[PDB]
Amino acid sequence: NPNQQTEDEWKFTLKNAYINRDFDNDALKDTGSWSQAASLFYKSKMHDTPLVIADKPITIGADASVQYAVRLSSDKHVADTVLPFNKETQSQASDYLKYGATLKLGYDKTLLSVGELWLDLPVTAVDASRQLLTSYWGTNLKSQLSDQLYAEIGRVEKVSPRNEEDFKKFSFTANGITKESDGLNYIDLRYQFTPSLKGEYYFGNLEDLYNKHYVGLEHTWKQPTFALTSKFKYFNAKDDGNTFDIDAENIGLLETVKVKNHTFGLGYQQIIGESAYPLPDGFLPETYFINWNATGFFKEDEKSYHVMYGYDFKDYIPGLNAMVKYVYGHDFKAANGEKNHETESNVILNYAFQQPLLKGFALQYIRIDYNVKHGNDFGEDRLFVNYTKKF
Ligand SMILES: CCCCCCCCOCCOCCOCCOCCO
Ligand SMILES: [Ca+2]
Ligand SMILES: [Ca+2]
Repeated sequence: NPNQQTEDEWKFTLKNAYINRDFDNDALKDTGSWSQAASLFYKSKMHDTPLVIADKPITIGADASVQYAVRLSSDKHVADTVLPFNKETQSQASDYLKYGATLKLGYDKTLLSVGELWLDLPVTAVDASRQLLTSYWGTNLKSQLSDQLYAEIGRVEKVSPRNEEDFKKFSFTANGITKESDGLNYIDLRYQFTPSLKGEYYFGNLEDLYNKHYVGLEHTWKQPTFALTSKFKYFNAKDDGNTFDIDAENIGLLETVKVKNHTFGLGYQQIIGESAYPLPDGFLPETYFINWNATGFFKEDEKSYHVMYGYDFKDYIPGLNAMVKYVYGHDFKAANGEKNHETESNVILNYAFQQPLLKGFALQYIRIDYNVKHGNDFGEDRLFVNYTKKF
């Protein structure tokens, strides 16, 4: 619950990150970097003030963060989407620094936060896919209004993307023209219908860009020998006032089964309307899609078919797991108006080291292969050496 932290929590991390996107076509330029980062995250316990109102204290705390990465590879003079890029000089940054702080005020099962926010929502999610992590600046209010109903409202004025140093306004870009928003006003509601069924409704008013509705329902069927996870997801995006002609729905179904150490998933997604499904500038991923991945399958009219196989190797090699995903998308058009289709495969290998000497170290390798009938084919490698210590 939201006003419930009794102890300070610190997190120290290290990340050595190699990302390489290689276009099949020789005419295009390969992107990426090699970087080393160090970071520290602090979250205070909630402290009892001397004001008690109906047997509950008013509470105060604070949070703060700092993240720092150095580029190690040589300058490719093209954007990678990992580290900042100076577009004028055409230079990848040689290093970048993020920091933030947050004021907290709590009462009973409510927590008001002002400053840096780590959001885990539609539009504003966790983005840990590259080097440093996206955060947000604004005010929000969270409450466990009952055993079954959780609510949260907020106004988010600024975003600091994963590859940038500063907090800036949200924006949307089309046809090489950029417009900014004064803010995102949102509500998110999470209802536990039964032990096996829950739902989420979200509404986001991204001022002067677009308004977004999301309904998510998730059911978990537990059996003696397997567990089946069913998800239905509905998104609706429409422009706020005018400027863009955003007109899109994204409907999705995912079914995932865990048996002993195996995982198998199938999904389907469809985009409907007169536009592609929109994402804000600055690579903000939509993590509540059934399968957020490298390319997204969110193009206008696009239907996609998703398959997933996973093995957790704890019985042969502890700390090792692997996951393979394959998506095919069709019924969208290229820019020339020609019928298009595309595929994306992912391979994800995780190894957490088990020797006590090496506690908190892990390795991760990610392989992406994208292909498209009209467009640019590529292969991407991502290799991470991670260290995490929690105290
Ligand atoms: C196959 C395409 C269907 C599209 C229709 C959308 C609705 C899907 O909602 C899934 C909800 O399933 C929950 C079933 O209720 C069981 C309640 O819990 C059982 C024991 O507590
Ligand atoms: Ca190449
Ligand atoms: Ca191609």
